[PDB]
Amino acid sequence: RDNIQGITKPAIRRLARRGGVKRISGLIYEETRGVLKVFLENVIRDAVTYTEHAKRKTVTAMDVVYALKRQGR
Amino acid sequence: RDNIQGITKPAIRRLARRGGVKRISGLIYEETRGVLKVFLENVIRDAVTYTEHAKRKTVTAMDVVYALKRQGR
Amino acid sequence: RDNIQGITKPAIRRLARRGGVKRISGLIYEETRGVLKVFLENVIRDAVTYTEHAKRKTVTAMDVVYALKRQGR
Amino acid sequence: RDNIQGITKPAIRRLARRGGVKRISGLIYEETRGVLKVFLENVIRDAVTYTEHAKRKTVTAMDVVYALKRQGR
Amino acid sequence: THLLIRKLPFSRLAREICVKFTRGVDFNWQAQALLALQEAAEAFLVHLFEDAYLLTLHAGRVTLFPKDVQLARRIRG
Amino acid sequence: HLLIRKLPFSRLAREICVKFTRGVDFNWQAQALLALQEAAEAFLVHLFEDAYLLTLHAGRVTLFPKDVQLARRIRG
Amino acid sequence: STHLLIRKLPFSRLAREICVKFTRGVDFNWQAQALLALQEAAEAFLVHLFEDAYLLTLHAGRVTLFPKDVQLARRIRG
Amino acid sequence: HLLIRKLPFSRLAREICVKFTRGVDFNWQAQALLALQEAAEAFLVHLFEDAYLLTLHAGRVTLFPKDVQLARRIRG
DNA sequence: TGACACGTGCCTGGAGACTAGGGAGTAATCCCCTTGGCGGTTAAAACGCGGGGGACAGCGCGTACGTGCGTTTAAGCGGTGCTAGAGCTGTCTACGACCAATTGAGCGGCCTCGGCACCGG
DNA sequence: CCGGTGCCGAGGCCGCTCAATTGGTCGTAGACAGCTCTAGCACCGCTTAAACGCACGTACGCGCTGTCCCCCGCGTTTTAACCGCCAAGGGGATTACTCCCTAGTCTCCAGGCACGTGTCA
Repeated sequence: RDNIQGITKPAIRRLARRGGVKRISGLIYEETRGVLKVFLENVIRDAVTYTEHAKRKTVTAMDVVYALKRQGR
Repeated sequence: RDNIQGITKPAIRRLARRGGVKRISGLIYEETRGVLKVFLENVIRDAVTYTEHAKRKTVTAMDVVYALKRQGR
Repeated sequence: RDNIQGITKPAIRRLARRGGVKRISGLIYEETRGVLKVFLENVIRDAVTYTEHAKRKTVTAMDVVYALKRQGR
Repeated sequence: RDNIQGITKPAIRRLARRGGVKRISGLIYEETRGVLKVFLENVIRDAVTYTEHAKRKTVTAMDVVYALKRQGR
Repeated sequence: THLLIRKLPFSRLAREICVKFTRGVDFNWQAQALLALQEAAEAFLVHLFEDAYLLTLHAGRVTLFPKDVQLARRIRG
Repeated sequence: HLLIRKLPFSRLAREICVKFTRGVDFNWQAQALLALQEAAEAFLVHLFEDAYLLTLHAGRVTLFPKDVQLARRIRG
Repeated sequence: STHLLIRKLPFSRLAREICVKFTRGVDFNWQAQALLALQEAAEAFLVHLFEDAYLLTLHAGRVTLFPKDVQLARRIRG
Repeated sequence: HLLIRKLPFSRLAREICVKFTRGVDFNWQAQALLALQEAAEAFLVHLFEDAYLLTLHAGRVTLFPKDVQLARRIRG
């Protein structure tokens, strides 16, 4: 398997249910996976940069909070 | 006076000379000031965020280096 | 007349033409006027705060620039 | 025939039409072909490196995606 | 790149809103200030129309509606 | 209350961290992984909600990928 | 706007040739989906480059794209 | 050796920092201000040489604001 | 060992190349006013000595605090085959609602002047 | 302790596009059906969250040290703002031109398929 494929179809369906959507096209799963990967890439890049700034080898919750703040609104 | 005008016209002219330009329109100075302000805003925002991550009250050279890395190429 | 009505239908049509739209519903004009008013309200509020902060009776171009920065991205 | 010449003039013209250009100089086709070749070289080099890293003999879609990611923005 | 809204009506409206926010106290508006404000309002309306027309072409329709602007605003935030 | 399974998302996050750190694998705190997963969940849920606002607008009940793409284009 | 503008077989041939050039005689199996993705990306890059080069051509008085209008765009972009 | 004066750029950087810190101003290490000024001047010089590449190709000799704007658009 | 890519063969419409027509954007030039570049000057903000004061970054160390792992399990969860039905999409239609165009004209923009409001050197 | 800059209101001219009315038409919401695809039921595998120990890398807080930030004076200093003359050129208009836009036709081929063959973790 590919590691991106571990986020299975029923997980995306459940997220979509929480988003209030009633019906789901077959291709959306693949597209959603790409979108999610992009988001994660950006956030994780910022988090890791913060980690390097802190002269640490462990990404902390604060690293993630700062990455999210500087990435999304 | 306003603080952006302290970056005087001859300074922008000298920067332009280093850029190899022989003649300079009167409006370029104003436009350049706006551009520079935008750049500084972005860099300083990132630097200050890094400073807050380090739980410091003094912006260090490393804060600026990280801001520059994450902002420009 | 009302002062908001001075922004006539052909002006909104021309702005829409610059936006690339080929056909325009009759109600859009009214909605657009409301939207514009909201935008102006917000920007002008910030501008006036900046003016009052400087304790002056003149809204300068820099006041507007700061309002725009603090309002839209 | 040369293999680069299989990308015919009307194909480059169609790409240019999609790029919004109305008129096309005769030499652009040759120059464009060179540019495209350079791009392909870089992307394919990265893709093949990924393929060798994956200990595979078949270039996969993921190899190309990774090459594109590491090559263009 | 010229203004498509005539300068005097927009100046009237801007001064009206400044009057509302200042309880009627008149803060004088510099010419460059009103010019920049009108530039920004114009650009904002043009971008909102390009977004509402993206909505319209997504719906298959050719004409904007009072719905495509409300939805462009709701999605933009 | 995590919708995505914890360990697959952990695997993916560590893969991307190895991507960006150029070989060095950072120790990921459990708090960091949960915060990142909750943020990704919330982002995907909001994107689905906006895409369904688009699809209902276009006279449909099934959201296609093209409207997730349009929502992403509008949001900026 | 989405449909591929370049014929698939000649572009796949060129991709295979450039692949051979780098490994110096090793023929890799090229998955058809990889060809489609590479062609999509190549066409998108070309279209964007023509867009920027036409932005440069609009700057000057001319309306027709030239070689230098693309060379300068490539130099400025990176 | 920098073209822009040290103190005007220092004051401007401090103002822009106050903008983003809700009025509290952090002490700026002089080396940090020097590095920031070096970076700003190098960015401005590169933007100017790109804009002159643009204006030389437009048949002109004098730099214009639209030249810088188009250079910024093409770069990114 | 089983799923996936490479070379032959047809053909049929789908597309590549040519030249007939041409005109319109591309190339070279003149000058007119605009508007940068340079000569003089002085002072007003810049910039290194120099005392001085110290808030705070940087480094060292202890401690427990959270990471990764060996191993289970089982049980909620995922992959899947089949199914009934609900929506997507292709198509007909017709009628309310838009776009172009001209005409009286009503408010904007330039021109100018009287009056005051006001932070300020 | 008064002053130059700028807005508000008014008198008044052009000008040019604003509103309305006409016609033309169009395109889109409703209706209708084939398709398709998909949410769910039911089976069987599966693999993951938590629990035991288990060792252990190291994050963080506390303390000590220096150390450069902030401050001002201050002598110097040197170059920015301003003004005026000199002259380089942006560009609008003018004239020539040449080569790339349509495009119908002769000719090459993309690929849909049908098949056979070799290949790799």
